[PDB]
Parts: sequence; C-alpha cells; structure tokens
Amino acid sequence: ISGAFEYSGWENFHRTQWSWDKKTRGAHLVNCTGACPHFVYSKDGVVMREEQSKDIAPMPNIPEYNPRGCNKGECGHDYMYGPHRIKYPLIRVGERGEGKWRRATWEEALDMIADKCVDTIKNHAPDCISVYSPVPAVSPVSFSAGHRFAHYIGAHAHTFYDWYGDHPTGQTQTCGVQGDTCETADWFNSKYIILWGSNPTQTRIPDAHFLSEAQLNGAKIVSISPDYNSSTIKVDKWIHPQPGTDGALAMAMAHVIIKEKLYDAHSLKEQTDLSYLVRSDTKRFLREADVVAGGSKDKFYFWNAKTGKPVIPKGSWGDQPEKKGSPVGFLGRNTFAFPKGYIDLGDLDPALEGKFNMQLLDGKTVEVRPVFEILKSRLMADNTPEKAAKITGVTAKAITELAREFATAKPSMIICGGGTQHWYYSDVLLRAMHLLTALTGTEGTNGGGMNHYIGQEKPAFVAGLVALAFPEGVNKQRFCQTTIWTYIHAEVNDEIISSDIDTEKYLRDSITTGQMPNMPEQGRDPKVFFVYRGNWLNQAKGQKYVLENLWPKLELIVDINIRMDSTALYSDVVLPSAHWYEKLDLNVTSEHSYINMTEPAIKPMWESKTDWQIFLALAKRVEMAAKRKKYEKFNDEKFKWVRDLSNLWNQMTMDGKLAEDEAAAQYILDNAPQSKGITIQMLREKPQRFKSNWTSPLKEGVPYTPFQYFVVDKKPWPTLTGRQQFYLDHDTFFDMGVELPTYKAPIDADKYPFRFNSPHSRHSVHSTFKDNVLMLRLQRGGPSIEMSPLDAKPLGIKDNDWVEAWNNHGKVICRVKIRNGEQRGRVSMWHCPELYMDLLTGGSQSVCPVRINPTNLVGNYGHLFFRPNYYGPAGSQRDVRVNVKRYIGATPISF
Amino acid sequence: MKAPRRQLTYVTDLNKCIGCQTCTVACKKLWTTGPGQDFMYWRNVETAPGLGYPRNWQTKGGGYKNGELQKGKIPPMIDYGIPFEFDYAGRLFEGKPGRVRPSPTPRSAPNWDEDQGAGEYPNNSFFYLPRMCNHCTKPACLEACPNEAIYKREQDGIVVIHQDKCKGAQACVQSCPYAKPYFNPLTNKANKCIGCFPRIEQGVAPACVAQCVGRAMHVGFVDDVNSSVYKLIKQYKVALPLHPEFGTEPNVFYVPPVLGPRIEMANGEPSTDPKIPLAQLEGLFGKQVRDVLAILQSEREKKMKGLASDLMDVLIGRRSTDMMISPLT
Ligand SMILES: Nc1nc2c(c(=O)[nH]1)N[C@@H](/C(S)=C(/S)[C@H](O)COP(=O)(O)OP(=O)(O)OC[C@H]1O[C@@H](n3cnc4c(=O)[nH]c(N)nc43)[C@H](O)[C@@H]1O)C=N2
Ligand SMILES: Nc1nc2c(c(=O)[nH]1)N[C@H]1C(S)=C(S)[C@@H](COP(=O)(O)OP(=O)(O)OC[C@H]3O[C@@H](n4cnc5c(=O)[nH]c(N)nc54)[C@H](O)[C@@H]3O)O[C@H]1N2
Ligand code: SF4
Ligand code: SF4
Ligand code: SF4
Ligand code: SF4
Ligand code: F3S
Ligand SMILES: [Mo]
Repeated sequence: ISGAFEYSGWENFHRTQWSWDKKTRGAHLVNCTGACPHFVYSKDGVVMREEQSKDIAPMPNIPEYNPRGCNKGECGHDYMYGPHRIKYPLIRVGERGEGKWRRATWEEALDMIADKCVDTIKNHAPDCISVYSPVPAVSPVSFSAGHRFAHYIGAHAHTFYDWYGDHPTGQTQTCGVQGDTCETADWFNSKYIILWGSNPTQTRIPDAHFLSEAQLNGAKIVSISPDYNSSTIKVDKWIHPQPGTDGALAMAMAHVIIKEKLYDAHSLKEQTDLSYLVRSDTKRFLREADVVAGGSKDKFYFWNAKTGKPVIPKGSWGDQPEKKGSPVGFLGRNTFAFPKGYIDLGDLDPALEGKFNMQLLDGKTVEVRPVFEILKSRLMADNTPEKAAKITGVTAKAITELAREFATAKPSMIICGGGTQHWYYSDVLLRAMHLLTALTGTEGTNGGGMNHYIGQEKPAFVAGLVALAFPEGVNKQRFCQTTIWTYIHAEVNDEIISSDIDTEKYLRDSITTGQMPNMPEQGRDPKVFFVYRGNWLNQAKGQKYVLENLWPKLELIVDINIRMDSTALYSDVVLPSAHWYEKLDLNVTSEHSYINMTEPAIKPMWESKTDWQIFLALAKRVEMAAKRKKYEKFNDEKFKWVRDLSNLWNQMTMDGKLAEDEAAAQYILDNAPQSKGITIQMLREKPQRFKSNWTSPLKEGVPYTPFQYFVVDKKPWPTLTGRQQFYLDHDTFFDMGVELPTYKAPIDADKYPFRFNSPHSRHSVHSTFKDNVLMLRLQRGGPSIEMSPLDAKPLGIKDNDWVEAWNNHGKVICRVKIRNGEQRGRVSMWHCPELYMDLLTGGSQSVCPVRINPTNLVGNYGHLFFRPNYYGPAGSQRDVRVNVKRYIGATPISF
Repeated sequence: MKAPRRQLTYVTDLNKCIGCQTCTVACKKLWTTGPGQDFMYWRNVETAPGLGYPRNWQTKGGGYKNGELQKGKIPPMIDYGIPFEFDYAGRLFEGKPGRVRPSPTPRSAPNWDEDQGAGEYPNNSFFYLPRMCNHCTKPACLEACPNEAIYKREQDGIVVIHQDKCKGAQACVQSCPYAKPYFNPLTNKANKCIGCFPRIEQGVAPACVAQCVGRAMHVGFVDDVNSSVYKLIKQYKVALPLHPEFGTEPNVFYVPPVLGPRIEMANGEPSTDPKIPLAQLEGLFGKQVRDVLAILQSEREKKMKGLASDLMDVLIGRRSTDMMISPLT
C-alpha cells in the first residue's frame, strides 16, 4: 500500500460530516445546574452540532469535571431549527391558549405593550405591572434586562428560590444564610455520603461521576428514597421509608447518636445554640433583658462549667461588631465585620445538660435548662428507633446502624434534594439534617457538611448582578412574594381547614404588619405580566386556580421566548428571543466554581433579538408612549422617586455605556469581588474560576465547602443567637409545634389514597426539552406517570394504559409506566410536561394547590425576615394526594 | 479479511454508566442525521434486564456456531420502533385543537423499558448497557456480505460498510448477532457505526467515548501497554466482551457492576447477594464474571481501608487522558 489505503477516497463522505469552518463558546441557559462549557460548530452559517469543550482546569488528586454535559445539551441546537421556535412577534387573535396568532412587526408589538404599560401606571399603579424572570445565575444579563426595565418604571419583581421549593428553608432558619453548598468535586473528599431525597443519576448528570468514583476510592453511599430510583443501583445501602416520614428517621438517628454519646461535644459547645439557656416558665430563651436592667433582648446566656457561672455568649443579634460592614444579600446580617476568632470557645466550657436556677430583675428565681437538655429529654421519650420504625417502615436496627455509621465515618456528608425539600414540613426536616451534621461536627470540612442541591441558584458574583439589575438600590425596588402572590390572586383553595392550621390568619397578619409583601398594594389586581426565561404558567402550582382565577385578571401577558411554551401559548403577545448560540451572556452555578458563558455562533435568527436588546428596544417605545400620552414623569411616593419615563433608554444603558450585550456582561464582572479582573475574552478562551466565594475562602486546587467563615474563622453565624440555632422560640414556631427539630407528619388534607410524587426526569430540563422529538423517542412518545404493580393490578391497569389522577384541585390523564421500583401507595409523575403534550387533560400541576407553611411567613425574628429569595413561603407539593383510575375511553392493544 | 496493524478497543465501565443517554445523542447528532437514518441509533443504551434495541435482539440470530455462519432474522421496523413524529406547528401556531400526540400509537421504542428491570420490591434490579458496533475481530457482517461491501480497516481495526459497494443485500443484518447494522429503506443500503474513524485519524476519541458524561467509557489500542483499555482487559482482566458465545470476538469490553446494594431479606436485613443477580451477568458475559467480581470486590475493599489499589485508580480516571485518546476538540 502506498500511503493511503484502498478506500481513503470514498471515506471523505464521513470526514466531511465532522467538519466545520467556525468554533465558538456556547452555553445552555436553562435552570439545570450544569453550566457546562461547550463548543459550537458551524459550517456555511448553519450550526451543525455542539460538544463539551472539556476545558475545566482540574484540581490535584481529585477527578476532573470534564466532559460534563448531558443528553439535553448535546442536542440543544434543535431549538435553533426546530418546529417550536418563535420567528416573529405574535399577537393573539383567538382566545388565550388556542395558538391562533397574527404575525406582527416589532414596532406594532412593542407599541402595544408600551401603550398598555403606560396606561397601567396612569390609571392604576406601577405595581400592577410585574416581570417574572427566574434564577439569574443561568443568564445574568438576560435576567437584568427586564428587571432593570421594571426597576425604573416601578413594576415589581418576583421570587423563585422559594416559589420553586429550591430554597433550603430549614437552612435559613438554622444558619441565617440564604443557602450554600459545596461544589460537587468535594463529594470525592467524603467517606460516607447519604443521598437523601436526591436522584443525581437523573438530576445531577454532569456531576454524578464523583459519587461512583468516590466509592471506587473507598467511600460509601446511602440512598434514602421510597422508590428504587436510578441512583440507588450504585449505592451500598438503600433505605426506603414511607413518603414524607424522613423527619422521624432523622430524629431517631439523633437519638442513637446522642444516647450512645457519638457526637462532637466541642463543636456543639462552640458553633451551636444547644448550650443556650431556656427558661422552664415561658419556654423562651433566657435573655439579658430578663435578668439585667437595660439588658438586651437579643443577648442570652449559657452556663459555663469552668466557672460555675452563667456567661453571655458572644456574637448574637444584640452584639454589634464595633466597625460595621455593608449588608450582605445572602446573610441575615453582615457578621464578616467581626474580627477573626471572635466566637472561639477558648477556655469556656458551656454545659449541654443539667438544670440551673437564675434570678431575674423581678425578684423570682426561674429554673433554666440548655437547649441540648430539653431536646435530649424529648428524643429519649419520643424519637426511639422502635417508634420511628412504626412511622417510617424502616427497622429500628437499620435505623440504629445507619446512625452509628453516619457518626463514625469521617468525614460524613448529607446530600439532600427535592425529595426532602418539596414537602410542607421540609423546613423542620432540613433542621433535622443540620442537627445530624452539627452532632457529627462535619460542617466546614472537606467531605462533610449538610449539602443541598436544587436549581442553578447561586450567583456568586451577586454584587455585580445587583449593579446591572437594580442600579439605584435593592431597597428602591418592589418585590412580591410569588408564593403569596399566586396563592392570593389565584384564589387558591388549599383544602386545609382553619381550625387545624388557620392559613388565612397567619398569612394576613404577616402582611398587614409588614413581615411579608402583598403586591399590588391596596388590593388592586395585577394587570400586566412579563414572562421570560421561565415557564411560569406551566410550572405554577395551583395551576387550575391560576387559569380560572388569576389569568383572567391580567389584561396584557407578554412572553419573550425562544420557543412556544405553555405560558406563551396562553399569552397575549409572544416575542421571539435569540437562541443560546445566538447571544452573549454569562452562565454559572453552585455545582462548580467556574464562570461559563455563551457567545453568538451566528446572528439572531429570523426577527429574534436578545433579551437585553428587546427591553432596550421596548424602552424607546415606552419613552414615546409616555410622550404621546403626556405622562412622562410621575411621582412614586414609595421611594420618593420622580420617575422619568421619557429618558428610560439612557437609564437602561447608563447613557449608552451598556447598550450592547457584551458591555452589560463586563459590567457584572467588574462590580463583584468574585470576578473582577476576569474579562469576556478570558471566558471566551477558557472557563475562569471565581476569585472568591460566599461563606468560605476559595483555595487553589481545593474544592469549595461552605460556612468556613464561622466554623474555622470563628465569625458569628448571622442568626439571632449568633450560632447554628436549633431553638426558634417564636410564637408561630410554638404554634406549629416546631420550636425544636421534631417529626411533623405530612399533610393529609387531600382525602385521597395515593401520595402524589413528581420528581425531575433525566429526559428534560424542566419544561425545556420536554417537547424535544429526540427526547420523546428516547421514552414512550410523551409524558409518563409511574405506579407499582401492586396498585395497578387491582385497578385493571396495564403498562402504557391511560390512567386518571385527580383530587379536589384538578385532574390529569396520562399514560402509565408500571415500575417494580415504585413503592405501593404512591404514584410518581415526572414533573410539569407541557400542556400540549400527550396528555388527555390538564397536567401534573392540576392536582396541586398552593400551600403556605406559617413558619415560612415569619418576618420579625432576628434573621427571619423577608428578603427576595432569602425567606418566604415555599412552594411545596409533595404532600399532594390523588386517586388513580383506568381511563377506558381509549384502551389500545399492544403488540 | 486480513488482520489490522492496530485494533481500536473500547472498555465500558458498568459501575459508572448513569444511563443518561448522552453518548446516544452525540452519535445521532453527528452521524445519523441523514435520510432514512431517523430510526437508527448506532450508539444506544438500554436497561438490563430488558428487551433492548431492537426488541428481543438477543434471540435474533447471527454470529457463529461451530465455525459455521448463522443467518438470523431481519428485525421488522416495529422492533426498532417507528420514530415518533409530531404536529407541533398545528397546535402551537396554527390554532389546531388537540394535544400534540405521537404518531404512531406508542407500542415500541429503543428505550421503551427504561428502569423496569426484574424482581419485585424491595429487590427490583436493573442497570444500563451501552451498546454499539463491536468492531469484532471476526465480523459476521463482513463475512455475510455477498458484495464484499463491508471491510475491516488495516490501520485501526474499525469495521465500515462501503456505501458505494453496498447493494442492499441485508445479509449483514441477518448475520450480525448484535443487530447493529441497519438497513436504510430510502437509500436501499446498510448503515452502521463507523467507529469515529475521522475523529481517531486526527487523534480524538470517539464521540460516545469523548462525550461520555458518566466518565465510564474507555478507548485505545490494546497493543499499547499504557492504555487503561490494556490494563483492564489484559493486565487486571476485569473487562469482558458482550455475548462471547456468538463466536465473533468483540473488541468492546465491559467491567461488570460491582457497586450496588444487597438483596434485602424479608426482615429488612441485608444478605450476601447483590440486587443484581449473578445469573444475569453470567447470561451476558459468561462464566468469568464471578472471578472478575471478586477481583473488583477485593480491590475496592483495599480502598475502603485507606489502602492503595491501582485497578481502582484506572476505573476512577482522575484525568480523562488516562482513559482515552485525547477528547479535546
Ligand atoms: N409538582 C411539582 N411541581 C414542580 C416541581 C416539582 O418538583 N413538582 N419543580 C419546581 C421547580 S424546583 C422548578 S426549578 C421549576 O420547574 C422551574 O421551571 P422554569 O419555568 O423556571 O424553567 P423551564 O425550563 O420550565 O422554562 C424556561 C423557559 O424559558 C425559555 N428560555 C430559555 N432560555 C431563554 C433565554 O435565553 N431567553 C428567553 N427569553 N427565554 C429562554 C425556555 O425556552 C423556556 O420557555 C416547579 N414545579
Ligand atoms: N435532567 C434534569 N436534571 C435536574 C432538573 C430537571 O428538571 N431535569 N431539575 C434540577 C433542579 S431545579 C432540582 S429542584 C433538582 C431536583 O432533583 P432531586 O434533588 O433529585 O429531587 P427529586 O427528583 O424531586 O426527588 C429525588 C428522589 O427523592 C424521592 N422522594 C420523593 N419524596 C421523598 C421523601 O419524602 N423522602 C425521601 N427520602 N425521598 C423522596 C423521589 O422519588 C426521588 O427519587 O434537580 C436538578 N437536576
Ligand atoms: S443542559 Fe444543563 S447540563 Fe446538559 S449541558 Fe446544557 S447545561 Fe450542562
Ligand atoms: S454517556 Fe457515559 S454514562 Fe451516559 S450513557 Fe453513554 S456511557 Fe453510560
Ligand atoms: S458488531 Fe455486528 S456489525 Fe459490528 S462487526 Fe461485529 S458483527 Fe459486524
Ligand atoms: S463510536 Fe462514533 S460511531 Fe461508533 S457509536 Fe460511538 S459515536 Fe456512533
Ligand atoms: S449484506 Fe452487504 S450488500 Fe449491503 S445490505 Fe449488507 S452490506
Ligand atoms: Mo428547582
């Protein structure tokens, strides 16, 4: 043979298929937590394919992150040329939801929105206009477009961290932080991992390799899931309790650890509140105001065994830090101003057990006890493994062995997710998970801690994002609490009686007293609704109440989208947004510590524009709608703000400095300590790692782990107690029976026999990629809902039959997948398919209402206060109970 | 047929495959975007146990007995699954009422039985089995082709069907026991996995390997003693070929799953048996899996005591280049 074989000439047919003339950096801007670096391959102006760039600089002795990516990302270019893409601005001509449109120019569509927006400010209020755009870390420039737009005209923004249920509500109650977790690389540093309500084989695909590689490196993994999920096939131990009974498993594990003295007593004396003295008369924390005249209500006492005297613990809410700092968004207070080693235990020896007598100003001595003492007495009585065995269905010896193993391995770490966070009582549940972590003393250690993983919810450079989104101040911006917002305007019946839990009482008292917001104010209806980067209608719990009650209240609903989703299908105007491979935007996550981005592979296709350029184009139309309607300046007394709508475009661009997409992206990086020094060109070449983080110092070659400013540097925790606070002595917490971590049985207000589960599927990123044709051919052609054969057999249900689920809130008809791994008495429908998919009626949200836990409404207890996505009602939905019936209107034979 | 100077070899780690179907999409979005290729998944992942893609391909026929060639069945199109098609534009843009249902009525699909497996709760068991063209040392397709259209390269051992010499005899589809050649009814030709030879000629791993998100795919030449493929197959001997009773000798290998919980007794306490039955790993890979599971089990116990185990370090692959031909592109 010469130098090329017999067939080298023809084989160029295959060599030409893997060819290109252009490669650019691309990212997929969906709420996925992936944020995986990709390259985009174009030829002749047509994007041909995408592939992971695999260019994350690895960390020493730990596996690298690459390739990352997933099955949805490797066909993300289908949304450039697929049948779902919005090409032109569309104006509804039929009824909402029919898909009957007329093509319109940008001018006509942007004038119509400008005409209605200026009308709403004039005749009603600016807070009757609102913009919903979720998770800014996914696309911070696109997030900032509509928010800066609403920022200057007076519209109110939304929350999403809690509305989705991603917000670790139990972590903000305990630690006083918005929410933090270690990056997934530190999963390799662990010896004992508990996958607790988390299915990372499907829900953490680009990061799931660290778990198996850890087990191949000596570690052990436990899976706590009622169903034998995809991830369970690799763990060493599988615990399957009844749905929602995990709190009884956690408290029984605390009992064993506390009974058998397995806990880290020193870590408990230094970093917790279990040594704080609680009065046996009022069940309250003993305070300095109770004992000393002019004493603080936000200062407390522990009993020091070294001196036999009570000592005021240092760094609580009443203790000020000499030289203050600016408020930090993800903290209840800025405890970083305190000096290093401030809460170092030193020579102190706080007593965890015992009874003591303290005497107050009023003359009377009162018996006080530490939090650890009251908790221990209740654990030994209520939370024995035998009693948890009868509640959870897990044997007492399996519960005991799990606790002994969790306390013995170092480091041990809990990885929780939606399976444990989307319940009505998930706050007290995560408090139980933080107690187990506090007992073992693994918080702040590589391979340990209580780690939560949800949506793409950590924009590390929040300061630069704040600058682009809310330039004149986050305190000069209106926010609604979207869980409250939906609940009220959609007139939801949550089926919970007022004599059991008076939700309306807790909700209204929280609002009229300023603890939680309710917009529009004065009881006005919402009138204008901007939806982009989120499928709000399709993902909204209480969806049937929303369609019937809230949706008619809106006069104009605008959807800016790359495709026609369910929200856009039921909208009044749909504007085409540019694909991810046609725009410039940043993209980060909490799963890894790098800044990813996307850049235009080609120009925006058809008449589409980028989100940043759309709101800039609308800003000039509103500038002229106000001119025409003679309403250019108006006084917004809430902020003493004489707004100028005639100069909206200059305020959107800082007099033109931020008129282009890359400029606003550079502005975000330039105004945050995590990213200053990084430019767009650096990110265009190679994914750059953050320069700092949130609750710990970022270290070269070491995976990040949170809370090390408090557990290592000994700065106070941003809680009322200054520590990891497990005793929450608020009236509303006593009313619910959760002043301490305990078991709260799930809600059974839906009088129906099947618990309704709706986990996240590996076959989509929420509603995105649900209608992807390749994804559907990788399943059974449409949505799915799973039953155990022990339930489908007495009902006459066969595999792939149509089944009918319903409660008092609505009804869904969907094809069933009978699965032996499914646990009897519960049904799992993969969450929120698009309404127009293979569903005979409604969707997964039709059977779900909106429910509000009163503990999530507290806004007057130290670190418990409303801040957008820091505290507020969680949008739980795992308590939903439905019935199942075989739909006999269509029974196709199989062959 | 001639023997190749080098034989490209794959190793799939069933202890790490998460079944996320990324390899399936990367292959389809690169090679099978052409006319008549909509139903063809050269790279496919399926749940074991299960019927696979196409349905019941393990009872199909092909490969070898007694040195003798068998002609199995040509799987009908329903066994591969009719690719579901949709009328989105009618509902979304053209005001046509009615859900966007799939056509035809769903009765079969490449991944129809995902995570159904076998065994009753709480002992249900399944795992994922990524399949592809085995690029066998004794390719039964090449042997059956009466036009000699198929050929095995001398440079890297890849088997490719020459699309100009192929006349649509479908004998390769009869005699392949893995059902990896697919007859294109629009070109009247057979299409098959090409082993990513345009990428390997440039020194880039195959797409299914390079884009493997679970970090479970291994690639290389078995003549190279520094390749993890060599160490897993030849040195530590934990990688086995799929269905060796077919007599074709595949060049893609599998490490049986050693991770997984144990069978749960009726009292909730664990026994010695894993949830994955050995009888099933035997049916897929023969009699050697019990010895291989012991080597893997033994070496993992070393790591659990904080000790060293080079076999584990090969499976872990802290650096991707220790796993495959350079995946950067
Ligand atoms: N019963 C039950 N209910 C549940 C859940 C459950 O577990 N159980 N899960 C929750 C949770 S946690 C979440 S995070 C929601 O599903 C999130 O849905 P979301 O609407 O934010 O994204 P999604 O992927 O759905 O849609 C994003 C939209 O934005 C489009 N898009 C994506 N990128 C862009 C862009 O760059 N620009 C613009 N203008 N649009 C873009 C996207 O096409 C889609 O329409 C909520 N419901
Ligand atoms: N491909 C893809 N990946 C994703 C997402 C996506 O949409 N698509 N969503 C991302 C985001 S926004 C989210 S919030 C996360 C969610 O992803 P996850 O953290 O995995 O949460 P879930 O999928 O809802 O449930 C996880 C498992 O816990 C089980 N479970 C249900 N109830 C309980 C319970 O009461 N106790 C216990 N111990 N287990 C229970 C569930 O059946 C499930 O098997 O994943 C993220 N990853
Ligand atoms: S989809 Fe989410 S995970 Fe899959 S690639 Fe795009 S970003 Fe990474
Ligand atoms: S990509 Fe790697 S992990 Fe995901 S399926 Fe293909 S092989 Fe298994
Ligand atoms: S796998 Fe089937 S097709 Fe590929 S070579 Fe071996 S026999 Fe021929
Ligand atoms: S190697 Fe190349 S061709 Fe063979 S399957 Fe993986 S991707 Fe498709
Ligand atoms: S037998 Fe040969 S002729 Fe083509 S259809 Fe098969 S390669
Ligand atoms: Mo989420």
